Amino acid sequence: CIPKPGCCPNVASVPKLLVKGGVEVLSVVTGEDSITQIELYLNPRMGVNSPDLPTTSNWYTYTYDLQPKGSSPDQPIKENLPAYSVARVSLPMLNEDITCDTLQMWEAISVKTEVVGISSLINVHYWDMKRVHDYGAGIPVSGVNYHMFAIGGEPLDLQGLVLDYQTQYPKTTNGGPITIETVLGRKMTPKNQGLDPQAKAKLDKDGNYPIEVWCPDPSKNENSRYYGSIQTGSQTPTVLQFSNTLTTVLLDENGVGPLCKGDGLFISCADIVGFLFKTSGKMALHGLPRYFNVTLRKRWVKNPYPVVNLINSLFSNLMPKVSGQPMEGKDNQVEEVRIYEGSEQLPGDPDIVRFLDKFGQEKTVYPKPSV
Amino acid sequence: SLPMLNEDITCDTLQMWEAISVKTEVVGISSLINVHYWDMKRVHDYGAGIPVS
Ligand SMILES: [Ca+2]
Repeated sequence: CIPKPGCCPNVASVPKLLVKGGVEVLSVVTGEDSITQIELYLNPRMGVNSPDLPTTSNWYTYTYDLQPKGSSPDQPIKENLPAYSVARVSLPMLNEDITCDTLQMWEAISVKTEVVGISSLINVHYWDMKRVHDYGAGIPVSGVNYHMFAIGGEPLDLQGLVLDYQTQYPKTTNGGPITIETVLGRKMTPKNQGLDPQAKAKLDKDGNYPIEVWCPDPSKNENSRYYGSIQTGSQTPTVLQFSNTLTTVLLDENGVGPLCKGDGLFISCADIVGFLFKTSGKMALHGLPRYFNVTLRKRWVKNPYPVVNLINSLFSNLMPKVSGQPMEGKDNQVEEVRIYEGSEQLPGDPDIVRFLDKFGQEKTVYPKPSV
Repeated sequence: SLPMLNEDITCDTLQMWEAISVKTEVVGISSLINVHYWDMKRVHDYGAGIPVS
């Protein structure tokens, strides 16, 4: 049975849609040629990081009043330290063909993102906004801007750089920001005003890595694609555009995107929109969330680490350790180690010494007077 | 704890222990006819105790 091709009109071939729903849907088993899109969002984290707090949630997506202290040193509080936002999406397991030593992982192709809530900035009538002049309207949200987002299969690799090492950031006490002092274990040295390779940290928590001190390390982030922007000014205007047609491609120069290690999609973003000028003259930053529509596909890969080496490397650590006399390292208790293979004609010197050159070829040592 | 079993990685299969049938019984049921325990409440005067119920 089949319909008449002439009697029946033809239509286009759009990609077939299997399912549309929430997070509980990713569990669906899909073929090797399937494609996944995830629409999600991240609220900003700028010191006031929770609306559930009964006392101080009036300033969610805001900071407390920013002021220079006036006397060294500086002691800023967490509520004045806006930090990056981050989240992880757990992806389902996939097949593997151990016979060919190849498995398959998720990769990201494209992300469709846009800053949400831009329309809310035209509110020039917040009851405490500083009038630009007498009998006038409010000073629109403007000034400093910082925008970045990062997509990768690993947590984003960061770099530490602070405008002044004299500042003393709050200590990490089971909560609170994490600063270079927390990573190194020492007070910040004036090297940190420049680039210090010692000051590096993976982005592991939300709202705990302030933007003032951390910046994306360009060296290590090879498995992540991050984009940035900034403008600094007293009351310079903020400009933003938005649409749902602009998409961004994440493939590299070699044709691969970020590979989700641990079947986890790592996302990080941060968007400052400007100041909130108050009648008191006091000032405070502000932010607003970000929209993400990451597209994912299935890519086959070859296991780089052969399983056998992992097995022994695993149980050895699990097996009870053995604290014997040192047999490796600086104080090894080993004197000679010889290695034989095959038969050769008898050489003259029985005290001969041979080794392998830096190029892997066989070499015979010519004896020399040891000083 | 049951012992380990064989496996076949090439065919991606292995062995697992399957419980197919179980025979059960309650032990000590006969012990319930003891109506003579030195502190059992008599069912009536000059009578016997109240069986476990
Ligand atoms: Ca590198």
